[PDB]
Amino acid sequence: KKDVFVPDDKEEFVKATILSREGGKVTAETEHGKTVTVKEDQVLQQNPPKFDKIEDMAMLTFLHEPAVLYNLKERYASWMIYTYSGLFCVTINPYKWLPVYNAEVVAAYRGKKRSEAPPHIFSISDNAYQYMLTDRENQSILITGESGAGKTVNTKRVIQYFAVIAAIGGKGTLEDQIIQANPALEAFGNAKTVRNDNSSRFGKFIRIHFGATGKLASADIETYLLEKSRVIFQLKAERDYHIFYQILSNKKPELLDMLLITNNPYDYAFISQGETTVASIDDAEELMATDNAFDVLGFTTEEKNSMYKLTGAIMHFGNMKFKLKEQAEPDGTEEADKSAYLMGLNSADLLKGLCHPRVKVGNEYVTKGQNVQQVVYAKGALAKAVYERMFNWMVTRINATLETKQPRQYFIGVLDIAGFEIFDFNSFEQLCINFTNEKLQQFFNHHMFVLEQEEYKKEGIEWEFIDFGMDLQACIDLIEKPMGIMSILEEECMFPKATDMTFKAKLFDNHLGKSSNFQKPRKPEAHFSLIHYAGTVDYNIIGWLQKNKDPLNETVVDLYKKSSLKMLSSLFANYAFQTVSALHRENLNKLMTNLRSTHPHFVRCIIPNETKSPGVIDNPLVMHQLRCNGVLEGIRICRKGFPNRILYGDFRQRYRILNPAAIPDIDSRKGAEKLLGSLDIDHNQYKFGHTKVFFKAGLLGLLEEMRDERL
Ligand SMILES: Nc1ncnc2c1ncn2[C@@H]1O[C@H](COP(=O)(O)OP(=O)(O)O)[C@@H](O)[C@H]1O
Ligand SMILES: CC(C)n1c(=O)cc(N[C@@H](C)c2ccccc2)[nH]c1=O
Ligand code: BEF
Ligand SMILES: [Mg+2]
Repeated sequence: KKDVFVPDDKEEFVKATILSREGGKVTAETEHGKTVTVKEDQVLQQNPPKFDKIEDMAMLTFLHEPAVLYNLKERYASWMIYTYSGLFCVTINPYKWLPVYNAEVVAAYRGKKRSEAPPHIFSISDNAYQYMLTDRENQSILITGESGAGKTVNTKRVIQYFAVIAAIGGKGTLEDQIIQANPALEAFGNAKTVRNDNSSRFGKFIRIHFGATGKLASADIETYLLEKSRVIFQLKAERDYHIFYQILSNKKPELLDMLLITNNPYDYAFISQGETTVASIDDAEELMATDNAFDVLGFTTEEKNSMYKLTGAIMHFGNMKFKLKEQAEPDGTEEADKSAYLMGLNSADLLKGLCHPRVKVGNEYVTKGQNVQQVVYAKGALAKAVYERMFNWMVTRINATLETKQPRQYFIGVLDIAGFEIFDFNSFEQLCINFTNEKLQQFFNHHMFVLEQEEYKKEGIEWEFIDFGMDLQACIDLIEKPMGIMSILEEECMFPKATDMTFKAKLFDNHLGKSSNFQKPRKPEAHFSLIHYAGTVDYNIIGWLQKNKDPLNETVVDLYKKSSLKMLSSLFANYAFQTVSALHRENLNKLMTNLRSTHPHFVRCIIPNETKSPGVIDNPLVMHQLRCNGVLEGIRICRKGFPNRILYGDFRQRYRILNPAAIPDIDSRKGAEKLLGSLDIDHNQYKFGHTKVFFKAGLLGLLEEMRDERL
């Protein structure tokens, strides 16, 4: 009828009222008072007022782009930040504290079925918990979104839910320790970028282990590729890792005296290239939270002091000056003395190793010369290696405490990756980050559209394959397959004559005008652009070969191994071959095969605007996120297909109480048929497969309401 949506240049779609029709064209008055003429096929129907702010968009009469965008916008305007989209959930960043995560709320969500409670991260957490115990299988909570969308907040809320549930049924309980793992990792692995004041600069997969009846038993954390480069480098509107500024806050004066540092971040080259303060962050308060987290995780005084000392030694390492008399020599030794003292090394030995590294000639050696540029590069590389290895030690140390030896049967794994991002300058680390996001989107596409339809086919369910246009194989292959971007980088690696420009020429010769997703770029200079699922990203390739090989001055690595500071010697103990991109690809492939053995639960976080503004929706930004995430198609397959299915044996066991008189039937399929036929249900909402009974969206929920009533 008259109530419609029409396309708009600024807001994507607006509400309108049809005034007239003629020659395949429609004349309509918009909500913003504009009288518009558009083609008939561009006109989409508004859902009835009874579907306003609906909790599950799979139940809408009209399913289209503005129906979804407006339903989400209307819910958001009422601070209802979660919405169901078929079997998965969508969430929109509120950018403000809401009273939706308290203990009375966690208690009320316990054991609630999806429909009898509003959409929430606690209900996603609870539903995964109910499938885990009923099916006896591992679960995964996969939280997607761009940098700043709310992945980390939603991850911390999943952890909070299970720890508070366990609280009802080192220097703290397991529950208290799982909660403290995030503050500790965040001080060292998170930082202020343009898109997020607390950007996660590493990915993580947290496994929460449970016993047979659901008691919280243990936890483990796996982290992925930390952005090492931030330790020594910052762009204009960004900060180094939180920890540097947390220490400098002077909230612990003993720390400043122990690290031989001043209170000013601008006195330290490595950490003051961009911004040093953030309005939303109290670094003094954050230092306390970090220090307390180490205590709760049972770190010793010696373990905490060593992490502090190494952080402080990295600060002094950046202040080491070199000059000429092409051979470099130290331009002072004060900063070198401070570093060596904190690192349990000899100052004069360290400077000698930096200016004159050795090249191995069998069981003999030849001294190599270093210009100032070579020394400052090597000094930067060592600082990054100390930091990343210290970060890895901390993860290992947290895992030792989280390991209880209490009984385990299943887990719920929560994945919180570094989000898709676009800066003014995008380097190797942005490619690594964006590639992970593309892979995570393809895992969603494969589960929702490929495996789903293949399941119907192998089960003998009458089905016509639907091409949903959700397939990222072309861009993924461009980055990861042989002769792709990383394969070319890896091959240009271990070529003594290779340079950034030979690497660039090989990229261009193989893919420019040949690979659809590879383009020439358009403000800092860029070398190539990549058409990712979430946008076109301009990449600068300077330093990628050195970043991928990751060479270290092995003369000073040897000194690290002989350090009187136990932590430093342990960090470089096993030091000895794979490139960082080859290891990243390997770890990513391993993650994806492991996730395939779990029941996934997708949570799609959406950033509402670019200005951290609470309650304001940037319509093209929100629509773009919904489009590249496959939200509409994900809902279509839930409406069109059979989202629920149960093995005949499990079906007759669980739903016999619904009508025991109907099955007083040896064969479970015969049993399932007669049981279902005897019930007051639409006998078209279910289909019989070879091994499972398939259900239309909503029938499982109804069967479950009916069972909860008989119990
Ligand atoms: N559901 C939420 N409730 C309140 N604030 C939130 C929520 N989600 C995100 N935020 C805010 O947005 C910021 C960025 O979110 P975050 O989880 O760090 O993003 P991501 O990990 O996806 O990059 C947070 O620091 C917080 O201020
Ligand atoms: C999402 C889907 C493939 N699915 C189901 O559609 C039903 C499952 N099991 C039944 C037995 C169940 C009923 C009520 C609560 C938990 C599990 N498992 C499933 O994984
Ligand atoms: F910046 Be968020 F951690 F993706
Ligand atoms: Mg994060």
